[PDB]
Amino acid sequence: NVMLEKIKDNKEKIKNNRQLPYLVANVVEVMD
Amino acid sequence: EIIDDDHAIVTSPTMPDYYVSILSFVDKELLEPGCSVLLHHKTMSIVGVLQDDADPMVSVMKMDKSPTESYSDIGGLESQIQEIKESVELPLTHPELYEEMGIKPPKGV
Amino acid sequence: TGRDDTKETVYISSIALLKMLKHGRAGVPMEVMGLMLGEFVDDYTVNVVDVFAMPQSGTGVSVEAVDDVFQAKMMDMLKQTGRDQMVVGWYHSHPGFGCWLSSVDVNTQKSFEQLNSRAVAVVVDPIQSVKGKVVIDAFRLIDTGALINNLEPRQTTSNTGLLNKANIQALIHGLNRHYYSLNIDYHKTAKETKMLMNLHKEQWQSGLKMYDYEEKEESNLAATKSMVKIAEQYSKRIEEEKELTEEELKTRYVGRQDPKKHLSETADETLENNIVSVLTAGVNSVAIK
Repeated sequence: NVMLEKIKDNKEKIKNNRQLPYLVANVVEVMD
Repeated sequence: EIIDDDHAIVTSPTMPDYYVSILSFVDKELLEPGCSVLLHHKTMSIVGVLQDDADPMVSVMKMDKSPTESYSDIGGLESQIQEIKESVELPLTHPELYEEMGIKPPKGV
Repeated sequence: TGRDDTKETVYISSIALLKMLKHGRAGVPMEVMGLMLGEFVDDYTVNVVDVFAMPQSGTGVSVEAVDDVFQAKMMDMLKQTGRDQMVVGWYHSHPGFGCWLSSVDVNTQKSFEQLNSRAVAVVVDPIQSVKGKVVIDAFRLIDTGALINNLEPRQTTSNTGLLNKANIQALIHGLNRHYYSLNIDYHKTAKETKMLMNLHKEQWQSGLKMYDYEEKEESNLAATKSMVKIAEQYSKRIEEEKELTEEELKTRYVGRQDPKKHLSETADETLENNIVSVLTAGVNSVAIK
């Protein structure tokens, strides 16, 4: 139970950013 | 373009276009599309017109008086110049003659 | 008649000043957010004891981004320590433009006016500030009502007022028709000052350490050569230089980029330095044995 809740808070912050609109781009290459 | 609904589609120096409102001043009638118009910068609305294609091109094109050259001061090619007068001048001065023949006036040279 | 309606002299602690700077700089470019914690007494005294930056929100400054889950939570932890302070406003950065409340932000600041009646919106602009002093200003809602009913004169009593001429048009219109600006003062105790002031004892321990001594010769040598090359142009300059009219002389004998000035400057630098160098060398030697 304890571990799952920590995932739930992290997920909500990800949710705020993903919210539309967002810049569209293209990846020229991955150096990696 | 003007859309009758108190809105207009304008282009500014900046690249995107704007669906703007007309706000007071110049009436839709008194505007002509293709005119250069006054926008308020904070909110872009047509606050008037005074510019009227303020541009050097307008300057060069307009000539309300008649030209400096008066007629057949120029010497010779008389006949030639009395061909350009048949087509151009003659229908503006009198379309009557053309109507009576049953033929459209010549246009252009 | 009416209340004084004198905007608070906003006493923004040194701790709050440093702390807005950290959050705001690192968080570029995303416009950051948070609440200001302090206490309002009298008619014109707010001390901002401390501030805390709410978790980043991808939406930017919004009514969305102000959020009570974070509000509650931080304050509940401060209960345990007894360092608890009520919300007295909010700060945010616009770093992409100077210090002035947006049309969106005026709606938001009005929500906070319900919470606390002396709520501030303090815009800190971090990239454009080069020192963390310039382009930082404080604001407080002036109603739409005030503007209509000619109540703005009531609002500026007992104040000197602050105008930010720069940034106009629109922006300025909104600013004038939304908030009122007042000076921002920094208060600190002298125990704090002493900390700020402090360094170390290894500061002076280093100041007794000596460089390799060949390198010191290099500098003395170099200066002499340095000054030879500029002494020719100075020599040339004063050959005549008696001709009438000063303005002409400045072009002719190169009085711009003045060789006299430039010679005294180099001599004097090298000189103060070589007095420290001989002094330090002797002090160490006699001290030790």
